Amino acid sequence: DIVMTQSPSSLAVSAGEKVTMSCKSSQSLLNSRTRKNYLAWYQQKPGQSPKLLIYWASTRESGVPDRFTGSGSGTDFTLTISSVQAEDLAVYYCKQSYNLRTFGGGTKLELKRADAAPTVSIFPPSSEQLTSGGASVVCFLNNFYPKSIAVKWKIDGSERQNGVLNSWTDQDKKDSTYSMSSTLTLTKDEYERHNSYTCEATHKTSTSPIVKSFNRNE
Amino acid sequence: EVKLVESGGGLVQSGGSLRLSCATSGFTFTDYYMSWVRQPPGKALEWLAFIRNKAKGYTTEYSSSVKGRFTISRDNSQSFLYLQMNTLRAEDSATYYCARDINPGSDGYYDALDYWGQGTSVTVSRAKTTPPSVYPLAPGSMVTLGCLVKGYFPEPVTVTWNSGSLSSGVHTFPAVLQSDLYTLSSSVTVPSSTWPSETVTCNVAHPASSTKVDKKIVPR
Ligand SMILES: C=CCO[C@]1(C(=O)O)C[C@@H](O[C@]2(C(=O)O)C[C@@H](O)[C@@H](O)[C@@H]([C@H](O)CO[C@]3(C(=O)O)C[C@@H](O)[C@@H](O)[C@@H]([C@H](O)CO)O3)O2)[C@@H](O)[C@@H]([C@H](O)CO)O1
Ligand SMILES: [Mg+2]
Ligand SMILES: [Mg+2]
Ligand SMILES: [Zn+2]
Repeated sequence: DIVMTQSPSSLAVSAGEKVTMSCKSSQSLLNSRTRKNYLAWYQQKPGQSPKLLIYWASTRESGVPDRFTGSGSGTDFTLTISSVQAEDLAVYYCKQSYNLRTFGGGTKLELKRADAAPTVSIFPPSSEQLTSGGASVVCFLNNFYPKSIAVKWKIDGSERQNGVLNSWTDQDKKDSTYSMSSTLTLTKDEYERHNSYTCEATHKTSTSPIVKSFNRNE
Repeated sequence: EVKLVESGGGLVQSGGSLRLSCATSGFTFTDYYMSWVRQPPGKALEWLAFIRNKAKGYTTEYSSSVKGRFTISRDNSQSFLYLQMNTLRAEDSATYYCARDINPGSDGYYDALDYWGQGTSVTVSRAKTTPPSVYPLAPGSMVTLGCLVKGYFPEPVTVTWNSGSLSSGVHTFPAVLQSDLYTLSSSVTVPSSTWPSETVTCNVAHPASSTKVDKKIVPR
């Protein structure tokens, strides 16, 4: 049993700043004979497979930028990123290979950027869905920051909480924003009883709700 | 070029069995140890097993989490790596990666998993396989469109736009499970001068049901 732990679990840093993350093993990973620490770092960006960054604790894989530096020895190791770039958003794992292989729990690196208001789009149910008796109403909330946001659905002016399913994207690797999708699912029967459908977004970038709506007679 | 391709993932009932494969090329297979690593949705990587190279007699090792339950093997004539999985449980639901491991007999030896496949997804569940319904999202300078991929099981589905030719300005939202069915959506933002004058189509695949859909987004 070699236990691996990492710190912090997550953090956020502005582009251009320094990032420091830590890795500990429950026993030394140092082969004193060969003077090698059996400790590697892997980078996993959203929806991608892990990628080898560092091995033997401090050797950069070919093609890895020099802003990434691994250090430490024995039981304590550090991955440092000087001048973080937007594209560096990812989970970083450390892994011992002194005794079989064990990964740490990972450190989630996110990027701080200026606040940005969400761009809100609403979409009525498709006729192809309606034909089968369902009615889903969709609102996209794109390219906002910070991640904290609330969406309220209203039907004929009254809030509807049941039947809503929300999903957030991982941070955008280009512009460091977030996006969210909110889908309200009704039956066709219920959908046809009302006229006005509205999604209201609450975000720190606006004192008033950010609202999109439609009526069933357009 | 080093290539690793996993296959064989899918839906399997609790207590059932499944065998994953990993096709390799671009290197001398028998010179290398090979590992399997898994990752449940939203969780950390977990190393599972390796099999050593020819020099070491192709011996195997396992994490305690799977030893006695999973069997790693290789076929050196067709350069495949396999993982036989038995008595599967919900905790075994995850994406499984094969990764090229070490060759300590090499002058260029270093200790790491240097190449990884795209991964193959496994879901351990008694729920039935259900194909997605795919619905267009069209509005009632720039214009945002989308596709709603609703009511499928199991994960995953893939979504592209215009066969991958539209990639920037695309957001595909992580699937959400509700009542044993997944739903996800994808938005795409393009110049208004290009839609609907140019065609915008979402391409959706659901491997578990062999579903392939093309849904053209039309004004309406
Ligand atoms: C004389 C060479 C020692 O290492 C090798 C070799 O170069 O042929 C490889 C070595 O590899 C593996 C293995 O289990 O196959 C995988 C590799 O990634 C590492 O995990 C190493 C371990 O670090 C080896 O640790 C041990 C060992 O089990 O041999 C035990 C440790 O407690 C310590 O004693 C080290 C020792 O400090 C090494 O000098 O050895 O393992 C492995 O295949 C060994 C082989 O066991 C040697 O008989 O050969
Ligand atoms: Mg009502
Ligand atoms: Mg965007
Ligand atoms: Zn052994």
